[PDB]
Amino acid sequence: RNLSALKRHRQSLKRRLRNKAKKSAIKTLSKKAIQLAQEGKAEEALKIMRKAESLIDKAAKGSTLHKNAAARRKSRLMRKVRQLLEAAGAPLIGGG
Amino acid sequence: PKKVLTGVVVSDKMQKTVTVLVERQFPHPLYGKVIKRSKKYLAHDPEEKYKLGDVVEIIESRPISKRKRFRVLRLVESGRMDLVEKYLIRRQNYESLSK
Amino acid sequence: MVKIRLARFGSKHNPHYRIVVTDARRKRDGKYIEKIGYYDPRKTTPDWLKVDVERARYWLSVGAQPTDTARRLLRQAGVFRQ
Amino acid sequence: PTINQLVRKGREKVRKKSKVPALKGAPFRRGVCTVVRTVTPKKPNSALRKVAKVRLTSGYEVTAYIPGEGHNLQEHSVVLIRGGRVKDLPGVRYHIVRGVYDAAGVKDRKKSRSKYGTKKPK
Amino acid sequence: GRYIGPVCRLCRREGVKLYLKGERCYSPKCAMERRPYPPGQHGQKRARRPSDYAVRLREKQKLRRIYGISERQFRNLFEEASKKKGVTGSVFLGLLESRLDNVVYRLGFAVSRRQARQLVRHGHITVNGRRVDLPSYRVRPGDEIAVAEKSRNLELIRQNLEAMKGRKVGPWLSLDVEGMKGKFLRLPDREDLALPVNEQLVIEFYSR
Amino acid sequence: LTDPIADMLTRIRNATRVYKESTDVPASRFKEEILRILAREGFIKGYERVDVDGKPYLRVYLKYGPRRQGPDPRPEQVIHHIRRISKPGRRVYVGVKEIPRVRRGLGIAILSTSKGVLTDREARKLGVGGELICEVW
RNA sequence: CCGAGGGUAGGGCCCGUGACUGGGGCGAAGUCGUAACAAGGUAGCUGUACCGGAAGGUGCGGCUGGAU
RNA sequence: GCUAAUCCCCCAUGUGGACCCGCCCCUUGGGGUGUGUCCAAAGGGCUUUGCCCGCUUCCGGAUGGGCCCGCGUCCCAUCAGCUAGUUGGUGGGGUAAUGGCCCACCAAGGCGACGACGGGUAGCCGGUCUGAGAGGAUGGCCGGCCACAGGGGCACUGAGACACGGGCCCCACUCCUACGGGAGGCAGCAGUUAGGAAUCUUCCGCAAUGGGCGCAAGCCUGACGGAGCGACGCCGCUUGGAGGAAGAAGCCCUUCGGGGUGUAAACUCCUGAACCCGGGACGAAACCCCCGACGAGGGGACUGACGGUACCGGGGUAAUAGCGCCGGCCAACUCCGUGCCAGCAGCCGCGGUAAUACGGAGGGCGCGAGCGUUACCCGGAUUCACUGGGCGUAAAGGGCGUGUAGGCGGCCUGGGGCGUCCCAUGUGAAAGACCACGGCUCAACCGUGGGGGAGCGUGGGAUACGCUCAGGCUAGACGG
Ligand code: SF4
Ligand SMILES: [Mg+2]
Ligand SMILES: [Mg+2]
Ligand SMILES: [Mg+2]
Ligand SMILES: [Mg+2]
Ligand SMILES: [Mg+2]
Ligand SMILES: [Mg+2]
Ligand SMILES: [Mg+2]
Ligand SMILES: [Mg+2]
Ligand SMILES: [Mg+2]
Ligand SMILES: [Mg+2]
Ligand SMILES: [Mg+2]
Ligand SMILES: [Mg+2]
Ligand SMILES: [Mg+2]
Ligand SMILES: [Mg+2]
Ligand SMILES: [Mg+2]
Ligand SMILES: [Mg+2]
Ligand SMILES: [Mg+2]
Ligand SMILES: [Mg+2]
Ligand SMILES: [Mg+2]
Ligand SMILES: [Mg+2]
Ligand SMILES: [Mg+2]
Ligand SMILES: [Mg+2]
Ligand SMILES: [Mg+2]
Ligand SMILES: [Mg+2]
Ligand SMILES: [Mg+2]
Ligand SMILES: [Mg+2]
Ligand SMILES: [Mg+2]
Ligand SMILES: [Mg+2]
Ligand SMILES: [Mg+2]
Ligand SMILES: [Mg+2]
Ligand SMILES: [Mg+2]
Ligand SMILES: [Mg+2]
Ligand SMILES: [Mg+2]
Ligand SMILES: [Mg+2]
Ligand SMILES: [Mg+2]
Ligand SMILES: [Mg+2]
Ligand SMILES: [Mg+2]
Ligand SMILES: [Mg+2]
Ligand SMILES: [Mg+2]
Ligand SMILES: [Mg+2]
Ligand SMILES: [Mg+2]
Ligand SMILES: [Mg+2]
Ligand SMILES: [Mg+2]
Ligand SMILES: [Mg+2]
Ligand SMILES: [Mg+2]
Ligand SMILES: [Mg+2]
Ligand SMILES: [Mg+2]
Ligand SMILES: [Mg+2]
Ligand SMILES: [Mg+2]
Ligand SMILES: [Mg+2]
Ligand SMILES: [Mg+2]
Ligand SMILES: [Mg+2]
Ligand SMILES: [Mg+2]
Ligand SMILES: [Mg+2]
Ligand SMILES: [Mg+2]
Ligand SMILES: [Mg+2]
Ligand SMILES: [Mg+2]
Ligand SMILES: [Mg+2]
Ligand SMILES: [Mg+2]
Ligand SMILES: [Mg+2]
Ligand SMILES: [Mg+2]
Ligand SMILES: [Mg+2]
Ligand SMILES: [Mg+2]
Ligand SMILES: [Mg+2]
Ligand SMILES: [Mg+2]
Ligand SMILES: [Mg+2]
Ligand SMILES: [Mg+2]
Ligand SMILES: [Mg+2]
Ligand SMILES: [Mg+2]
Ligand SMILES: [Mg+2]
Ligand SMILES: [Mg+2]
Ligand SMILES: [Mg+2]
Ligand SMILES: [Mg+2]
Ligand SMILES: [Mg+2]
Ligand SMILES: [Mg+2]
Ligand SMILES: [Mg+2]
Ligand SMILES: [Mg+2]
Ligand SMILES: [Mg+2]
Ligand SMILES: [Mg+2]
Ligand SMILES: [Mg+2]
Ligand SMILES: [Mg+2]
Repeated sequence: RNLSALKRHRQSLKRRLRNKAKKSAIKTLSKKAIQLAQEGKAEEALKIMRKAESLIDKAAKGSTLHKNAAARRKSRLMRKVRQLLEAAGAPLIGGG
Repeated sequence: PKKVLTGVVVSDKMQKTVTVLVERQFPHPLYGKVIKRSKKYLAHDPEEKYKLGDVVEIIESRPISKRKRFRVLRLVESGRMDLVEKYLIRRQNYESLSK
Repeated sequence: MVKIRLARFGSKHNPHYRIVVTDARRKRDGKYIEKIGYYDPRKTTPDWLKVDVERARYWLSVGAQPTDTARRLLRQAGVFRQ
Repeated sequence: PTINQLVRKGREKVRKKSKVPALKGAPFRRGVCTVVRTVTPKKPNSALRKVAKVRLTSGYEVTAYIPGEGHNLQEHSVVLIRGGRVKDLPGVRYHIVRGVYDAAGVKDRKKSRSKYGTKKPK
Repeated sequence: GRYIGPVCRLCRREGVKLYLKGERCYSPKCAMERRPYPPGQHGQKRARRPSDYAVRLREKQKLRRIYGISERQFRNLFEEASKKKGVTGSVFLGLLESRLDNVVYRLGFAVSRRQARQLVRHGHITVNGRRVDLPSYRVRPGDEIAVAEKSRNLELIRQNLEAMKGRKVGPWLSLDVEGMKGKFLRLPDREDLALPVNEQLVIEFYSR
Repeated sequence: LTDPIADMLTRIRNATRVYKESTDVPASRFKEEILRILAREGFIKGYERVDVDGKPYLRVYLKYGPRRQGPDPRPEQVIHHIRRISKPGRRVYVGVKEIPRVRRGLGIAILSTSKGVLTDREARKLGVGGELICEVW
């Protein structure tokens, strides 16, 4: 009727709340920049995409994201903005 | 080494994928007689360049799909429609083994 | 981590350890990477300890960590000498 | 047969049929007696052989020979049975083991007493 | 343990003197002189042709009853001889003669193998300087089988070694009387013994 | 005909049991290389390449033991036994390590190897294995 | 959205069990007849068919593993 | 509501890495480089312009894994047809990562007598048991791998789990309760109950080896090391040794003379399992401590559950024997009793008034702290026959053709080298097995060494035969 396993569980929730919070923003700020790119609206898309890049890697600093998950998440974020902006171009500002 | 096998394209009816029919001979582990056995392989053809009767070589590649684990390597011989006829006659003969 | 360990053999009241490099999490008498010697803590026979020192230096050089008793059996064999 | 037939069909590994199926792969099986009676044997023997119809812990209900001179078994006697037919009592494929459960040993036995649940006397 | 029963009925059944008593076996009182027929009720009834399984069983009991050894060990030692290099008959005999209690008897420290066994089990015999109280201990070429210091001043081995001064022990052996020690030089060849046994039949016995 | 080699092993077997002077075999190169073995090893006096009704054959000259005494004076055979081993229905290949001795060396084994047709003693000399064609003694 | 499972409905396989019913094996000295074994007193066997307390009988065609 | 930090965010720096678009090498996403953007942190202890444990980013090593492929892997065909995420494609989601793994749409595919699908059974291997081998049988102990943690579903935290002694939910069951409500998961170690022919101590200690955390002293460790019960198994040992009569008594047999148990006993002497006394272990020298340099190398110290056991020495009592069997197979026979009864029986068979076969007794044979029995595996069984069988009458030729698949195929020349043969090389873990040697007094048990393969990966080679391709022939076959 006890353990140090109960402490590992109390901690797992402090981290779960923290990991879910970071992923929510990553998906929000990223998708936000992909809609903006489709409109394009390039300075606005790229000004947001960069904060989506920053949040991604800042998550890989710890346990929220593996290095490769972030690098793959970054790869698809940028790749979608390129083609989307190829229609109705003008990439200004710059981020690639 | 990536296993490399040689066989014949028995069916090209798919997109970017052919069916390569490979045979292999070996002695019976007890009766010593050499016997043939066969196995079909779904091989990748991204250029849809291979047709029925081609005698191709496949190389053990990374998964293209479930069951697709070989890429077609090189054509060795074209037009062996005699072998595909041995295959189809065998399959057609199966309706005669019913109840 | 890789560790340098004594995997007991022999029989009841009859110890005979093998000088072995094995994973830290492998069970004591389980499968090991290499056998680099042996040991007879009672010294009942003329050569109770033997060590392939050239090999024990390799695993020492590549990462493996000894035990507080395996270490004294590699120092007793002069793996650490100058 | 031709070697090509052996390739196609092989050799059939024969299977053996147990002689003690009520035992369920065990050396012995406990049961209780329903009918304890005598039975006459087949040609060319004549006698009044004592058997018991035993209902087993394996669900089966079989007949079991009661060896030796004299017994103490009746209905509701707990018993242990062993493998062993009686060549001349058809359908009796088992023996009750003497000196176990409610089968007494054999009184005044002196030879082979181990085969009759009889202990050693002074 | 070993057979601790009457011993003359043994020779009587086998039909040949098995020198299993020491002194008594050389006197007219030996029961093989007086009644040389099998013991029990039917000994003096005239024998029938025995089966060939009987012939081999009898040769194999003779050999075993010579050394007073249990069938388990006698069969154990047979199987080591069998799987050994080549000639089984010689090796079974040599491994039999390699037993310590037997060697004590061949050296003359004891007058009978039964007594020899007791000289060992009571510790009175050492091997290369250590008390070795095991009847089945395997003596090998080189060892020195002696009498213990706290034992050499005991009537039995004194008298026994006395009559040994008059005896000439087997070639494969050595004996220094008065020092009460001997040496096992080499395991015997085939003809080193004239054991009343055809060991080839003993092989035939177990090959059935 | 389905096994020209077993046919020749059998033509000779049947010819020696009636003590015929010779027996003709349909001619082929592989059969020469086998009769080459049989002659050099003493089992036959030899052979010659002949022509029967226009077609190439091989007249094999057989050999027998001395006339014996008793009932049945018929002489002991020089080829006691000549038996197909590898057959069209089951090929038999032995590497060099598992080449059989035929009758504790008093008989021969003819095999086909990538160094030619050899006897068992010839095979281990050249250190090669092959297809066990037949055993003879 | 998926989702353990719960519910409704309809199938398939297997096991056990059932008044009664079919024949089967077995069981020292039951009742009936005598089909087969000798040409077994109608040569036998046979597929089929029909009949009869029971073996069996008879038809058709077939076999000799049928006698003189 | 207050509050600390190796907890948490922001800025900065960018050795560096990541990402996107370019070019270069390479060739599946491998490596380079340039532009843009993006991401680092934590401090603590002592003797202090100095070390030590920690921290951060990147590279490499090492170890541990994930995934994919060839091949091998049981019974029923009285299971013959199976398939809609089904098979492939495009896009995407997902992950460390490939993939129908997941989603949308597109195409109409995928599989199967070389046994698909279904039903049955089963964890698999190193090995074990048998066997002349071939083979058969088996997978407990030990080691490797997998699978599960009351029955299911799920994810979270994390390098790593979809986690036995973690979390959520549904179900079945059980329990506490103050009756309002709450709790649990022994297939961990003991132990209980039930089932069963049947399977252990609610023991001791972390001293050793090993694990976790720690600078370290150390702490935890039912892993483990040992102790306990069980002839369950194997091995070792004892219940005595020598002497002792033409031979006690008792018992059995007898032709009534005698024969047997039987040197067996008694009895004489000798030794001295047990038990009594004393001494008393190896397993344990490292970590730490000193000098040196917290190194190398020297030297010092403490620590034993098992155990006051093994063993050593000294004393010292003749000190458990039983079980099966005696008609043939198959080793060992007479008397009585019984009278197809009572009973025996692995098979053939014994018993009906002279039973070596039932029961007892004497005697005898085999083993011996065992001996018998039952169950099951292999062998004998060449009785599934690859080694190594058969089919006129013993069981066995399809009623007969025709023909699909398939198996098999004449003579000569050559090209290849698939089979096949050879050489080299990698793999074939440890344990086991086998041989040599050694340690427990021996042995079982155990250490150390040695020696091999088959099978597969790779490199080189041979080309007779089998294969293939090509060319020629006419003896098979077919036609005029
Ligand atoms: S006394 Fe005679 S019968 Fe008795 S054991 Fe000695 S030799 Fe044998
Ligand atoms: Mg949102
Ligand atoms: Mg990370
Ligand atoms: Mg012990
Ligand atoms: Mg591991
Ligand atoms: Mg009778
Ligand atoms: Mg009951
Ligand atoms: Mg009662
Ligand atoms: Mg009996
Ligand atoms: Mg005596
Ligand atoms: Mg044998
Ligand atoms: Mg045998
Ligand atoms: Mg080979
Ligand atoms: Mg559902
Ligand atoms: Mg449902
Ligand atoms: Mg529910
Ligand atoms: Mg009447
Ligand atoms: Mg009639
Ligand atoms: Mg009649
Ligand atoms: Mg008639
Ligand atoms: Mg009549
Ligand atoms: Mg008729
Ligand atoms: Mg009529
Ligand atoms: Mg920054
Ligand atoms: Mg799918
Ligand atoms: Mg879909
Ligand atoms: Mg569609
Ligand atoms: Mg196949
Ligand atoms: Mg099941
Ligand atoms: Mg199972
Ligand atoms: Mg055999
Ligand atoms: Mg298996
Ligand atoms: Mg098991
Ligand atoms: Mg589960
Ligand atoms: Mg449970
Ligand atoms: Mg479950
Ligand atoms: Mg659960
Ligand atoms: Mg799991
Ligand atoms: Mg856990
Ligand atoms: Mg638990
Ligand atoms: Mg509630
Ligand atoms: Mg609640
Ligand atoms: Mg709960
Ligand atoms: Mg218990
Ligand atoms: Mg019970
Ligand atoms: Mg510890
Ligand atoms: Mg404890
Ligand atoms: Mg007298
Ligand atoms: Mg007398
Ligand atoms: Mg008397
Ligand atoms: Mg008398
Ligand atoms: Mg003491
Ligand atoms: Mg110590
Ligand atoms: Mg006594
Ligand atoms: Mg017996
Ligand atoms: Mg016997
Ligand atoms: Mg006899
Ligand atoms: Mg039996
Ligand atoms: Mg009478
Ligand atoms: Mg009579
Ligand atoms: Mg009588
Ligand atoms: Mg009997
Ligand atoms: Mg009997
Ligand atoms: Mg009797
Ligand atoms: Mg014993
Ligand atoms: Mg058998
Ligand atoms: Mg035999
Ligand atoms: Mg067999
Ligand atoms: Mg059979
Ligand atoms: Mg055969
Ligand atoms: Mg036969
Ligand atoms: Mg017939
Ligand atoms: Mg016919
Ligand atoms: Mg028909
Ligand atoms: Mg054809
Ligand atoms: Mg062909
Ligand atoms: Mg050919
Ligand atoms: Mg090749
Ligand atoms: Mg190997
Ligand atoms: Mg190995
Ligand atoms: Mg060993
Ligand atoms: Mg070894």
